[PDB]
Amino acid sequence: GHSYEKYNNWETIEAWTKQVTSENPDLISRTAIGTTFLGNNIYLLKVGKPGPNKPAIFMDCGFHAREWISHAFCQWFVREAVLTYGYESHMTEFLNKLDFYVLPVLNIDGYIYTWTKNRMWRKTRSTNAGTTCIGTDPNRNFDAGWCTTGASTDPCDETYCGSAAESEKETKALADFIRNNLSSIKAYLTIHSYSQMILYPYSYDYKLPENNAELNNLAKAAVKELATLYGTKYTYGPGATTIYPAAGGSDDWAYDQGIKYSFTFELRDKGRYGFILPESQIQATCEETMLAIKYVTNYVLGHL
Ligand SMILES: CC(C)[C@H](NS(=O)(=O)CCc1ccccc1)P(=O)(O)C[C@H](C(=O)O)c1cccc(CN)c1
Ligand SMILES: [Zn+2]
Repeated sequence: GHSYEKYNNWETIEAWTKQVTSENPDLISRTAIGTTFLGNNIYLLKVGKPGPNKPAIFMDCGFHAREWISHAFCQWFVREAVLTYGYESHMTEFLNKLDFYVLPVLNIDGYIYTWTKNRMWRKTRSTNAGTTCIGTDPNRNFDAGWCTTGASTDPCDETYCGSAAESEKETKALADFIRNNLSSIKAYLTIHSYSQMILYPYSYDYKLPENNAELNNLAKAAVKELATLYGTKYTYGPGATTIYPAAGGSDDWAYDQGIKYSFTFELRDKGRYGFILPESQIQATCEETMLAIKYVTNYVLGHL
């Protein structure tokens, strides 16, 4: 049984992806872009008014298994899109002019693991050689200054960068989809928790992005928009200095491919509850995050 105000297990999220597609068959289509190490289907939703060669915004949730408010947000976002499309000017224009690619859970194997054995698991669940330790950090597994800084070469560590860039089937699947659609994808948004930040490149080096000016200004505006609702305070900036260095991230990789609007969101809270954010806070967190996402969508649309 699914709720937008509770955390749902994978079986339920998987059924939800099929359910929401069947109820909105002319607004939403569903695809599997690959399978996890354990063989689960990695689903991607395409949301928008059907039309030839539209630009798109790409958003994923659930890179990291324990960051449950991330998964909850992609679901919240899709419902908001559907509920307001057709009679809210902004969202109606949004889905008229572009598509959203929503990947509700990337790291499905880990998510199941956090529901069944260890709530605090982070990584994938693939096997490693030379050690009994399991898993690779998906946000260390992309071809962006891979394993050069901010990652561990130790497979027992939480930031293990993997056997090689895109060693993980999940990261390969995501990377492969985006490569094929680099033409249409105009923005990349990846949702994490916690610590209340908006990050943009770079994380694999203290080097600043070409349009560092444009991105810093957009993030500043986004966090101001988000705080309007509940006063929630976000910080923002290039990844390496705003949080810490972390090579192999999907946002840096997205930006180096030609996606000049690439952001990582870190949602509530700032550590009081951390990854175990109370379900009573799901709605508030999602509502305010929507304001930032919509602000970014409006901008990308305008400068498209
Ligand atoms: C709480 C939140 C800040 C997460 N950090 S974490 O779970 O403590 C990372 C694991 C860890 C734990 C202890 C010591 C070293 C690493 P995150 O996992 O969502 C941060 C994210 C990452 O580490 O992949 C991150 C950090 C820096 C830059 C970017 C943008 N690519 C993204
Ligand atoms: Zn994370």
